[PDB]
Amino acid sequence: SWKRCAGCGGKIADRFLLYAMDSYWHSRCLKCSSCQAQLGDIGTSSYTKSGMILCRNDYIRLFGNSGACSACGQSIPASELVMRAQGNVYHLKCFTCSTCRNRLVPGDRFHYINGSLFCEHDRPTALIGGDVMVVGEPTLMGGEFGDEDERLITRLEN
Ligand SMILES: [Zn+2]
Ligand SMILES: [Zn+2]
Ligand SMILES: [Zn+2]
Ligand SMILES: [Zn+2]
Repeated sequence: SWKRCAGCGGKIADRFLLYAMDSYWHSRCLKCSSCQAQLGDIGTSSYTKSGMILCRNDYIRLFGNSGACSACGQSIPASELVMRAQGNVYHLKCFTCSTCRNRLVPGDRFHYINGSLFCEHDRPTALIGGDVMVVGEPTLMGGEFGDEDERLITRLEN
């Protein structure tokens, strides 16, 4: 007897199919609730939460830890890369020298005084803060997240 698809209720006669969430699927029937991507082709897993079945990217977007830019105040989505300094997060284009306005990039030396950033050549001696810091590589805003909602997809031959 063929298996029935959890997405459409039809018998699955296809040579290749999917298993995920304890169910069988026509690959075309296992789709992201948000973006309609065919989960079994785009990646190796789905996420279940709040009645939805999501791709990784939409799971991050909808449920990942968003932040806010200390410079401009505006929210940052979990998917965006950010610069970090002194426990704050910044949009890449917000991560600038307060004096000359140069954008700071990984490996740069810089100074931080009360939320103000200064490049190596604008050490704010009058304000001084004297600690030289090194700009780190950007990281994702949402950071690492657990896999509690992740459900791997298995590609099967019938
Ligand atoms: Zn189906
Ligand atoms: Zn999606
Ligand atoms: Zn910003
Ligand atoms: Zn500068």
